[PDB]
Amino acid sequence: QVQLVQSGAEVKKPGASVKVSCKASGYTFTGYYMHWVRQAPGQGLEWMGWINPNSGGTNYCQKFQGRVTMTRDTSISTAYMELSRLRSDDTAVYYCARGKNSDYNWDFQHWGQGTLVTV
Amino acid sequence: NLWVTVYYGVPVWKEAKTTLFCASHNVWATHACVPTDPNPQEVVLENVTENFNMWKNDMVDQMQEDVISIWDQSLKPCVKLTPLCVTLNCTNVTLGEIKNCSFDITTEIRDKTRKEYALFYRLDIVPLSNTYRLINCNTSTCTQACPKVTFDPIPIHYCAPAGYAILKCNNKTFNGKGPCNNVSTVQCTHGIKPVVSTQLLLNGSLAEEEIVIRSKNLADNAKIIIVQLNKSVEIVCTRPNNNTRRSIRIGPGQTFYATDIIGDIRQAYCNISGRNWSEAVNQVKKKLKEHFPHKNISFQSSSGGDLEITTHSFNCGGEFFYCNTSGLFNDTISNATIMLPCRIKQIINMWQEVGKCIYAPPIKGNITCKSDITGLLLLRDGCNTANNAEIFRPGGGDMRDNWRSELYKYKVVKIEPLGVAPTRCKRRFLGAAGSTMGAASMTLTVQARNLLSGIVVWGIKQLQARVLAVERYLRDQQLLGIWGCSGKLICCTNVPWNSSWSNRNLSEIWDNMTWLQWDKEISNYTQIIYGLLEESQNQQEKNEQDLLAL
Amino acid sequence: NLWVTVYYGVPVWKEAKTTLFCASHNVWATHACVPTDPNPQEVVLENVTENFNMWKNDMVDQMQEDVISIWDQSLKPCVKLTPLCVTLNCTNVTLGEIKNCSFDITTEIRDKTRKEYALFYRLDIVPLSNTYRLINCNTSTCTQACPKVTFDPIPIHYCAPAGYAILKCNNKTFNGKGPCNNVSTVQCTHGIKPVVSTQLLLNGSLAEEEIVIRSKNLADNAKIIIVQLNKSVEIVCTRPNNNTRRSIRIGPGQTFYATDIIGDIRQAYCNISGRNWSEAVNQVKKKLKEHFPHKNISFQSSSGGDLEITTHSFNCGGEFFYCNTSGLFNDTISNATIMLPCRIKQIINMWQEVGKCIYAPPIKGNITCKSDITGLLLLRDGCNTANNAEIFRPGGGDMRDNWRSELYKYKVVKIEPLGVAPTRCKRRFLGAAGSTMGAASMTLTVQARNLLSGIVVWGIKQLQARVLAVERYLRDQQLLGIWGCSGKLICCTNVPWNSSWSNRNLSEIWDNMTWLQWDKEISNYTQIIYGLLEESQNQQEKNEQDLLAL
Amino acid sequence: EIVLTQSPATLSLSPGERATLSCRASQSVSSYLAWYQQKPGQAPRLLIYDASNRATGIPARFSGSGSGTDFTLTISSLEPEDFAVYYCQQYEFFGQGTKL
Ligand SMILES: *[C@@H]1O[C@H](CO)[C@@H](O[C@@H]2O[C@H](CO)[C@@H](O[C@@H]3O[C@H](CO[C@H]4O[C@H](CO)[C@@H](O)[C@H](O[C@H]5O[C@H](CO)[C@@H](O)[C@H](O)[C@@H]5O)[C@@H]4O)[C@@H](O)[C@H](O[C@H]4O[C@H](CO)[C@@H](O)[C@H](O)[C@@H]4O[C@H]4O[C@H](CO)[C@@H](O)[C@H](O)[C@@H]4O)[C@@H]3O)[C@H](O)[C@H]2NC(C)=O)[C@H](O)[C@H]1NC(C)=O
Ligand SMILES: *[C@@H]1O[C@H](CO)[C@@H](O[C@@H]2O[C@H](CO)[C@@H](O[C@@H]3O[C@H](CO[C@H]4O[C@H](CO)[C@@H](O)[C@H](O[C@H]5O[C@H](CO)[C@@H](O)[C@H](O)[C@@H]5O)[C@@H]4O)[C@@H](O)[C@H](O[C@H]4O[C@H](CO)[C@@H](O)[C@H](O)[C@@H]4O[C@H]4O[C@H](CO)[C@@H](O)[C@H](O)[C@@H]4O)[C@@H]3O)[C@H](O)[C@H]2NC(C)=O)[C@H](O)[C@H]1NC(C)=O
Ligand SMILES: *[C@@H]1O[C@H](CO)[C@@H](O[C@@H]2O[C@H](CO)[C@@H](O[C@@H]3O[C@H](CO[C@H]4O[C@H](CO)[C@@H](O)[C@H](O[C@H]5O[C@H](CO)[C@@H](O)[C@H](O)[C@@H]5O)[C@@H]4O)[C@@H](O)[C@H](O[C@H]4O[C@H](CO)[C@@H](O)[C@H](O)[C@@H]4O)[C@@H]3O)[C@H](O)[C@H]2NC(C)=O)[C@H](O)[C@H]1NC(C)=O
Ligand SMILES: *[C@@H]1O[C@H](CO)[C@@H](O[C@@H]2O[C@H](CO)[C@@H](O[C@@H]3O[C@H](CO[C@H]4O[C@H](CO)[C@@H](O)[C@H](O[C@H]5O[C@H](CO)[C@@H](O)[C@H](O)[C@@H]5O)[C@@H]4O)[C@@H](O)[C@H](O[C@H]4O[C@H](CO)[C@@H](O)[C@H](O)[C@@H]4O)[C@@H]3O)[C@H](O)[C@H]2NC(C)=O)[C@H](O)[C@H]1NC(C)=O
Ligand SMILES: *[C@@H]1O[C@H](CO)[C@@H](O[C@@H]2O[C@H](CO)[C@@H](O[C@@H]3O[C@H](CO)[C@@H](O)[C@H](O)[C@@H]3O)[C@H](O)[C@H]2NC(C)=O)[C@H](O)[C@H]1NC(C)=O
Ligand SMILES: *[C@@H]1O[C@H](CO)[C@@H](O[C@@H]2O[C@H](CO)[C@@H](O[C@@H]3O[C@H](CO)[C@@H](O)[C@H](O)[C@@H]3O)[C@H](O)[C@H]2NC(C)=O)[C@H](O)[C@H]1NC(C)=O
Ligand SMILES: *[C@@H]1O[C@H](CO)[C@@H](O[C@@H]2O[C@H](CO)[C@@H](O)[C@H](O)[C@H]2NC(C)=O)[C@H](O)[C@H]1NC(C)=O
Ligand SMILES: *[C@@H]1O[C@H](CO)[C@@H](O[C@@H]2O[C@H](CO)[C@@H](O)[C@H](O)[C@H]2NC(C)=O)[C@H](O)[C@H]1NC(C)=O
Ligand SMILES: *[C@@H]1O[C@H](CO)[C@@H](O[C@@H]2O[C@H](CO)[C@@H](O)[C@H](O)[C@H]2NC(C)=O)[C@H](O)[C@H]1NC(C)=O
Ligand SMILES: *[C@@H]1O[C@H](CO)[C@@H](O[C@@H]2O[C@H](CO)[C@@H](O)[C@H](O)[C@H]2NC(C)=O)[C@H](O)[C@H]1NC(C)=O
Ligand SMILES: *[C@@H]1O[C@H](CO)[C@@H](O[C@@H]2O[C@H](CO)[C@@H](O)[C@H](O)[C@H]2NC(C)=O)[C@H](O)[C@H]1NC(C)=O
Ligand SMILES: *[C@@H]1O[C@H](CO)[C@@H](O)[C@H](O)[C@H]1NC(C)=O
Ligand SMILES: *[C@@H]1O[C@H](CO)[C@@H](O)[C@H](O)[C@H]1NC(C)=O
Ligand SMILES: *[C@@H]1O[C@H](CO)[C@@H](O)[C@H](O)[C@H]1NC(C)=O
Ligand SMILES: *[C@@H]1O[C@H](CO)[C@@H](O)[C@H](O)[C@H]1NC(C)=O
Ligand SMILES: *[C@@H]1O[C@H](CO)[C@@H](O)[C@H](O)[C@H]1NC(C)=O
Ligand SMILES: *[C@@H]1O[C@H](CO)[C@@H](O)[C@H](O)[C@H]1NC(C)=O
Ligand SMILES: *[C@@H]1O[C@H](CO)[C@@H](O)[C@H](O)[C@H]1NC(C)=O
Ligand SMILES: *[C@@H]1O[C@H](CO)[C@@H](O)[C@H](O)[C@H]1NC(C)=O
Repeated sequence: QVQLVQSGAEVKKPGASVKVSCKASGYTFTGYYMHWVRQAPGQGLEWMGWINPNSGGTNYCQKFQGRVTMTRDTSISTAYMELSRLRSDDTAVYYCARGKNSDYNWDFQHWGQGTLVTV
Repeated sequence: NLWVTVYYGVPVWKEAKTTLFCASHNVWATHACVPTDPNPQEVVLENVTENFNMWKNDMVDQMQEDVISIWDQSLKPCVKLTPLCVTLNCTNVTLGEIKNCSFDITTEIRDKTRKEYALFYRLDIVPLSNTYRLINCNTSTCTQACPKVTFDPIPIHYCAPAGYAILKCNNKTFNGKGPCNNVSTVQCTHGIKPVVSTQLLLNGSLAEEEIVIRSKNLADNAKIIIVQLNKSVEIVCTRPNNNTRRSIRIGPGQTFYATDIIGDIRQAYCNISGRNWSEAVNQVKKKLKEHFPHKNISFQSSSGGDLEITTHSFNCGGEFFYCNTSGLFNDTISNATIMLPCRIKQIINMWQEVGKCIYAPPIKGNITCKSDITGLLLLRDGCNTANNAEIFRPGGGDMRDNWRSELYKYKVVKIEPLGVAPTRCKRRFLGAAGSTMGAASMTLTVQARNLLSGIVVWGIKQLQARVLAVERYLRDQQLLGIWGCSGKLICCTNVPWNSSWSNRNLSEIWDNMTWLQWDKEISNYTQIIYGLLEESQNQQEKNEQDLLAL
Repeated sequence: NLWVTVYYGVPVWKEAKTTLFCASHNVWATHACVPTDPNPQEVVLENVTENFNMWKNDMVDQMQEDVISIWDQSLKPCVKLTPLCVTLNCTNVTLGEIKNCSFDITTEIRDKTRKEYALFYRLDIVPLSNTYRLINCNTSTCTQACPKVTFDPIPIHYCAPAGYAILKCNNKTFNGKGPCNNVSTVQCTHGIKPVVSTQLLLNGSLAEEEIVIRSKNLADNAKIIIVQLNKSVEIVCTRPNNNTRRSIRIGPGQTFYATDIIGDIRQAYCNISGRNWSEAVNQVKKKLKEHFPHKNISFQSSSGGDLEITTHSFNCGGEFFYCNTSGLFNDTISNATIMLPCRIKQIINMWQEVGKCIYAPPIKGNITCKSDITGLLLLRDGCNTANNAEIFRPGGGDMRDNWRSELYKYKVVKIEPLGVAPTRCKRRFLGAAGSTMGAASMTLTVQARNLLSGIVVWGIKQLQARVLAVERYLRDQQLLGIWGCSGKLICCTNVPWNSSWSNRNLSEIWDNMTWLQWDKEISNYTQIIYGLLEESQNQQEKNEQDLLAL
Repeated sequence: EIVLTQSPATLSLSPGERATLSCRASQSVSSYLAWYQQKPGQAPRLLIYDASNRATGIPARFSGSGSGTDFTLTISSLEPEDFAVYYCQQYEFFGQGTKL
C-alpha cells in the first residue's frame, strides 16, 4: 500500500510563515508529482501547485505567486511547502496528494490526512 | 466466380516496436556504429495520409537508453575518485567562488602520505570552521572523465533493420500530432546531435516554414510546451580564465587532474544580442496568442528548483556550466547585447540518475563556444488571473523532451508483404503504397527484394536485429511453400472466395482501392483463409501420390 | 543466338576479411573452443595459381587479438596484488640477484597488521638506504597468475565459417610473397602453437625443403627478416634451484605466493651444442649471400634496447626468464657446448601493453625445458661499409611477427557461387576450380551443399559467424527465386545475350576457360544482367495472370 | 479559463433511490474529468475518472458519463453512506460540488 503522512496542525501570527511537510512511502518517491491543495473551512478546494522531485521543478497557482514556495528532500522521501506573509484568509486544511498515473497526474487517488493551519 | 489469390510483396504496414541501430573515440560516435548512407531515398507516398504522434513514439525512449548506455560504458575504464574523499582544509582564492584547498594524499606506497593542494569551486564543496568535504562523498564515487575523450555532439543517424521502414512527416507546419498528408519513406534518419541541455535548445534543427508551437495538451498545465524556431539566434559563451591543469598521482596508474590559476579570475558569461532576442520573443508571443486568443502573454524566470532547471545548462565542449537567463525570460528587453553570468561545476550529476556522478578535468586555456538557439522549452502557470494574462516560464530536465524535439518527424512501422485478394481464376521502394491494388502488383519484386538484407553497446543490438529479420523472412517463405505458391509473386489457388469476406465490387477492389485500404477490411478473415489454403495443398499432395501410384 | 544462363555453385572466390573460429583449463586452449577435425581435406587445385602475401594477411592481426583477449579474460578472476605496494626493508640473499625483503602486511582483520618476508629478484625491485618498492607500484597493479593454470602452448587450429575457404600454399620454397603454383584448399589450419618468444623462435614449424629467408623488403633496413630452418637445433634450459613456495594470506580468500630457498643458489642457463649452431649459422649465411652476392656476412649482438629484446625471452612452462645470447650471435664459435647465462623475473609485462602486468608464482623444485630452435628473427644494420660486409642482429618484440612466421602459408577467401554465362537455349570440394567452365558444371552440388552448414571469448565470434553465413545463403537463394530459377543449378533464362558483354568464342568459353578467368572478364556487367533478369520474371508473372484469368 | 458548475446544489434523497449530478464547463475538455467524494473531517476520495472509469474500491453502482462541455455523475441504489459532498474536477480546476 501507499500513504502520505503530513505534519500536525499549526498556528501562526499574521505576517508570519508556515512550513508543512509530507512524507511519502510505499512507492518510489520520485515516481510521481506531488500536489498541494487546500480545503477552505466550509467551501470548495483550491489547488496550490505541484513539485517534481526528480528536479525540484515547480508550478504555482498564479494567485499565490511570490507567497508560496515548495521544495523536497529525496533522501527522506519528504516534500515541503512553505507559505509566507500569512493572512487570516489562509486558514484551511492543506492536503498532500498524488495522482494515479504518471501520464494524467490530475487523478488524485492518494491523499494525506491534511494539515490544518490557521492564524 | 471469385477465387482466393495470394500476393507477396504488397505495400502495407502496421505500427511496430523494434530496435534501430546507430550509423555514425568520441563518447557517442563510438566504434560500434556503422557507416552512414550518404544518399537517403525519400520515396514520396502520394495519396497516403499517415498519422503521427510524437508523444508516444518509442524512438524517444530508445534514444534515451542508448545515450545513457553509451555514456556509462565509455566511462567504465576511467579512474574512480575514491581516495579523494578526505578532510579538506580550505581558504579563500567579491567573486569568492573558488577556494584553495589542501589535503592529505596517499602516495603510490600505501605506507606513505604527503600534502597536496587543488582549486575547487564552491559549488562542489560542502562544509564539514574551514574544513570541507567533496559533495559526492556521501552519495557515490565520481568517475573522472578519461583525459582523452571527446564530448562533441556528433550527429547520429538511426537506421531500421530489414522488414521495417521509417516514415517521415514532411509537412513543415505539422504540430507533431495528427495526419500527415505529406509523407515519405526512408531507410535512415538524418544525423541528430545528442545535445544535452535545458531551457534553451542549442544546435538543434530549425523550422522550415515558420515558428511552430506544439504540446501534448495545451489544456494540461503539467505538460511542457515545445517551440521550434525558424530563425536562429546567435549566442556566444566564454570562460576567460587560465585554468591550467595539474597532474596528481592518486594511485598505481591513476592520475587526477586538478585545476590551477596563473592569472586573475573573471566570471564566465554568455553574450546574446538583445534586439535579436526581442524579435524572437515577439514572434513567439504572437503564435501563442493564436492559441490563447483573448489574453496577454508574459515571460518570467523559473519558479524555482535545482540549479539544473533554474539556470541554463549546457556542455561547452569542455567544462559544464550554468547560466542565469533571467535577463532573457523577461518582458523588458534592451537592444544592447545582454550579458548573462554563469558558474562552473567540476562535479556533475548526469540526467536524474541518483548515485551517478562524473568529475570533469580542467581545460588549459580559455574556452569560447558559438552556438545557435533553435528552440526552447516553456511551461505555463496554472490557474487564471483576472488580469487576463498567461505566464510562461523556462523548464526541462528530462532529456527525452530534447530528443522528442528532433525525432518528432519519424515513425517506425513493420511491413506485412503477404496479402490476399479475390480474382477470377483457378490454379491449374514501397512507393506503390499510393497506388491501387492492381497497379501495385507490378512492383512486388521491387519491394520484396529489400525485405531481407537491406542492411547491407551497439553490437548486441545489431546482432539481435539480424536474427529477427531472418525469422520473419523465413516464416513468410514457409507459408508460401506450404500453400504451393513457392517462388511466385502472384499465386492463384484452388480455394473459392467466400461471400462473407467482402461485398465490394471487383472493379473497385483492383482499380480504386489501395492495398492499405484493403487490408483494413479483409484482415478479419486472415487466419480463416490460411487454414483453408493449407488443407488444399494436403489434398493436392495425396492426389499426386494417387496418380503417381498408377 | 546466345542467351543468358544462370549457374549456381561455380568455383570462384575473392579476398575477404572475416572472422575465424578456434578449434582446440589451459590459458589458450579454453573451454570455448570446438573439437578439431582429424581429417583435413587438402583438395589440390591443379592449374590454379593463387598469389599470397604474408605481410598483409589479416589472419595475423586476428591471431594477435585472440591471444590477448584470452589472456586478459583468463586472468580476470585472479588475485590483484594491490596491498603488496608497501615499504620494503631488504637485505642481501657475486650473484646478488636475490634480496630478502621484509614488510608490513595487513591481516584478514583490517585493524591488525604483522611482519612478513619474501624473496624477490633484484630485477623486480626499485630503490626508494636499504628501502625499496615493487617496480609496478607506479604503473599498475600486477595480477598474480591463478595457482591452477597452464601456460603450455597447446596448438590451435583456425577454421573458416560456411561460405569461406582457406587456401594453402604448398610450395616448399615459397618466399611468402607471390604466386603459388602449388595450391590446395582446406577447411581448417593445422595446429599452431601460441609460442611467445623473441630472437630465436622455439617449437615452431621447420622448413620442408630447405632453409628459407623471407622479408617484406630486403632493401628496407627498418624491416625484420624472418628465417625458417629445415634442420632443428636442440637447446636445453634449466633453473637448478629449490624455489620452494610459501602461501601468504593478503586478504579474504586471497593468497599470495612468495619464493623461498632451501639450498644454495645457482644461476639459470641454457645449453646449446656449439658445433650444431655453427653449422646452422654457416648455412644461413650462405643463403643470405645469395641475396647479397658480393659482401661478407657478420652476426653481432643486439645494438641495445629493453631486456626483452637484448636477451632471449621465453616461457619455460613456468617462471619467465631471459638469456644472454651474445655467445650465439657471433662469428667466433666453438665446437663445445655453449652455456648461456639467464635471469629470472617475477613481474612480467606482457607484449608491449602499458599498464598491463602479471606476477608469476614460484615453482617448487627445479625446471628443465628441452626445445628446438626452428627459426629466428634478424635485422640488418643500415648504411654500408667500405669493408663490404653486412651485419645482422637479433630482434623482435612484436609477437605478430611470430604468428606471421607460421600463418604465412594460409589465405582466406570468400566463395561467390553465383555466375552467369552465354548459352544456346531459351527457357520454355571446390576442386572444380582447376576445371573448365563446362566440366565444372558437373560439380555444382558438391560445392553448393557445403556453403551453408559446413561448420557442422570465442562464443560471440562463433555466434556472429553463424548469422553471417545464413545472411549470405539466403541472399543468394532469394535472387534465384526472384529470377524464376529456384531449385535449379543451371537455369536458362528468357533474357538474350548482349554483344557488348563478351567477344569470346563460345567454344573457348566452355572448353578452355575456367570460371575464375570468366569472372574476371564478365563481372563488368554483373548488375546490368541482374536487373534484366528481375524484369523478365515480372513480365512472366503478369502474363501468367493474364492467361489464368481466361 | 475553465469554470465548473454543478447542480442541484443539494439533494434530499432516500435509500434505494437513484440520482444524478450535472457538471458543465465553458470549454471542451473531451472526457478528462474526475469526481470526488468528500465526507466531514475526511480526505477527498476519487470516485470516477475519465468520466467512465470507476476508482479502486468503488462499487459498480457508481458511474457517470458525458462529453465536451456537458457531464453528469450517476449513482444508483443510493445508500445513507452516499450522503456526502461530491466534486467535479478538471485539471487543477475544482467545481463547487453538491451534497446528498
Ligand atoms: C554547437 O556547435 C558549435 C559548432 O558547430 C560548437 O562550437 C564548437 O565547439 C568545439 C568544441 O569546443 C570547438 O572545437 C574546439 O576549438 C578549440 C579552439 O581552437 C582554436 O584555438 C587553437 C589554439 O592553438 C587553434 O589551434 C585552433 O585552430 C585549429 O582548429 C581550427 C578549427 O576550425 C582550424 O580551422 C585551424 O586550422 C586549426 O586546425 C583554433 O584556433 C580547439 O582547441 C579544440 O581542439 C581540441 O578538441 C578537439 C575535439 O574534437 C580535438 O580534436 C583537438 O585535437 C583538441 O583536443 C586536443 O588538445 C586538447 C588541448 O589540451 C587536449 O586536452 C585534448 O585531449 C586533445 O589532445 C576544438 O577544436 C569548435 O571550434 C566550436 N566551433 C564554434 C563555431 O564555436 C558548440 O560548442 C556547440 N554547442 C554546444 C553546446 O556544444
Ligand atoms: C617446447 O616443447 C617442449 C615439449 O614438446 C616443452 O617442454 C615441455 O614443457 C612441459 C612444461 O614444463 C614439461 O611438462 C612438465 O614436466 C614437469 C617434469 O615432470 C618430471 O618430474 C616429475 C616429478 O615427480 C615426474 O612426475 C614426471 O613424470 C610424469 O610425467 C612424465 C611426462 O612425459 C610421464 O612420462 C611420467 O610417466 C609421469 O607421468 C617427470 O619425471 C612436470 O612436473 C609438469 O607437470 C605439471 O604441469 C603440468 C602442465 O601441463 C600439469 O598437467 C601437471 O599436473 C603438473 O602440474 C601440477 O603439479 C604442479 C606441481 O607443483 C602444480 O604446481 C600444478 O598446479 C599442478 O598441480 C609437466 O609435466 C614437459 O616435460 C617438457 N618436455 C620436454 C621434452 O622438455 C618446452 O617447454 C617447449 N618450449 C617452450 C619455450 O615452452
Ligand atoms: C549528502 O550531502 C548533501 C550536501 O549538500 C546533503 O544535502 C543537504 O542536506 C541538508 C539536510 O537538510 C540540507 O539542509 C537544508 O537546506 C535547506 C535549504 O538550504 C539550501 O538551499 C537554499 C535554496 O533556497 C540556499 O539558499 C541555502 O544556502 C544558504 O544557506 C546556507 C546554510 O549555511 C549558507 O551557507 C548559504 O551561504 C546560504 O546562506 C542552501 O543552499 C534549509 O532550508 C534547511 O533548513 C530548514 O529545515 C531544517 C530541518 O528541521 C530547520 O531546522 C531549519 O530551520 C530550516 O527550516 C536545511 O538547512 C542541505 O541544503 C542539502 N544540500 C543541498 C545542496 O541542498 C544530503 O542530504 C546528504 N545526504 C544524506 C543522505 O544525508
Ligand atoms: C616508475 O618507476 C620506474 C622505475 O624503474 C621509472 O623508470 C625509471 O625512470 C627514471 C627516470 O629518469 C630512470 O632514470 C634514468 O635512467 C637512465 C639509465 O639508467 C638505467 O639503465 C641503464 C642502461 O644502460 C643501466 O645501466 C642503469 O643501471 C646503472 O645505474 C643504476 C643507477 O643507480 C645503478 O643502480 C645500477 O647498478 C647501474 O649502475 C639503469 O638501469 C639514466 O641514464 C638517467 O640519468 C640520465 O638522465 C638524467 C636526467 O637529467 C641526468 O641527470 C643524468 O646525469 C643522466 O644523464 C636516469 O637515471 C630509470 O632508469 C627508469 N627505470 C628504468 C628501469 O629504466 C618510471 O619512470 C616511473 N614512472 C614514472 C611515471 O615516473
Ligand atoms: C518565422 O515564423 C514566423 C511566424 O509567425 C514569421 O513571422 C512573420 O512575420 C512577418 C513580419 O513580422 C508577418 O507579417 C508579414 O509581413 C510581410 C511583409 O511584406 C507580408 O507580406 C506578409 O503577408 C505578412 O504580413 C507574418 O505574418 C509572420 N508570419 C505569420 C504566420 O504571421 C517569421 O517571419 C518567420 N521568419 C523567417 C525567417 O521565416
Ligand atoms: C637445409 O637447407 C640448406 C639450404 O642451403 C641445405 O644446405 C645444403 O648443404 C649441402 C652440403 O653443405 C649443399 O651441398 C650439397 O652437397 C651434396 C653432397 O652429396 C650434393 O649432392 C649436393 O648437390 C650439394 O652439393 C647444398 O647445396 C646445400 N643446399 C643448397 C640449396 O645449396 C641443408 O643441407 C638442408 N638441411 C637439411 C637437413 O635438409
Ligand atoms: C525583468 O524585467 C523587469 C521589468 O519588466 C526589470 O525591472 C527593471 O530593471 C531596470 C534595471 O535593472 C530598472 O531600471 C527598471 O525600473 C525595472 N523595472 C521596474 C518596473 O522596476 C528587471 O530588471 C528585468 N530583469 C532582468 C534580469 O533584466
Ligand atoms: C493519387 O490520386 C490521383 C487522383 O485520382 C491519381 O491520379 C490519377 O491517376 C490515374 C492513373 O492512370 C489517371 O488515369 C488519372 O487521370 C489521374 N488523375 C489525375 C487528376 O491526375 C494518382 O495516380 C494517384 N496516385 C497514385 C500513385 O496512383
Ligand atoms: C616456389 O616459389 C618460388 C618463388 O617464390 C619459385 O621460384 C622460381 O624458380 C624458378 C626456377 O628457375 C625461377 O625461374 C623463378 O623466377 C622463381 N620465382 C621467383 C619469383 O623467383 C619456385 O619455383 C616455386 N616452386 C614451385 C614448386 O612452385
Ligand atoms: C664474440 O666473438 C669474438 C671474436 O670474434 C670473441 O672474442 C674472443 O673471445 C675469446 C675469449 O672470450 C678470446 O680469447 C679471443 O681473443 C677474442 N677474440 C678477439 C679478436 O679478441 C667474443 O668473446 C665472442 N663473444 C662471446 C660472448 O663469445
Ligand atoms: C590442367 O591442364 C592440363 C593441360 O591441358 C589438363 O590436362 C588435359 O585435360 C584434358 C581433359 O579431357 C585432356 O583431354 C588433355 O589430354 C589433358 N592434357 C594433358 C597434357 O594431360 C588438365 O585436365 C587440367 N586440369 C583440370 C582439372 O582440368
Ligand atoms: C493585452 O495587452 C494589450 C497591450 O496594450 C492590452 O491592450 C490588452 O487589453 C491586453 N489584453 C487583455 C485581455 O487585457
Ligand atoms: C530598440 O530601439 C527601438 C527604437 O525605437 C525600440 O522601439 C525598440 O523597442 C528597442 N528594442 C529593444 C529590445 O530595446
Ligand atoms: C464461408 O462460406 C460458408 C459457406 O456456407 C459460409 O457458411 C461461411 O459463413 C462463410 N464465411 C466463413 C468465415 O466461413
Ligand atoms: C471483424 O470486423 C469488425 C469491424 O469493426 C471488427 O470490429 C472485428 O474485430 C473484426 N473481427 C476480427 C476477427 O478481425
Ligand atoms: C668475404 O669473406 C671472404 C673470406 O676470406 C673474403 O675473402 C672476401 O674478400 C670477402 N668479400 C669481400 C667483398 O670482402
Ligand atoms: C670444430 O673443430 C674443427 C676441427 O678441424 C674445426 O675445423 C671447426 O671449425 C670447429 N668448429 C667450431 C664451431 O669450433
Ligand atoms: C546491350 O544491348 C544494347 C542493344 O542495343 C546495346 O545498346 C548496349 O550497349 C548493350 N550493352 C549494355 C551494357 O547495355
Ligand atoms: C570494365 O572493365 C574494365 C577493364 O579494365 C575495368 O577497368 C572497369 O572498371 C570495368 N567496369 C566495371 C563497371 O566493372
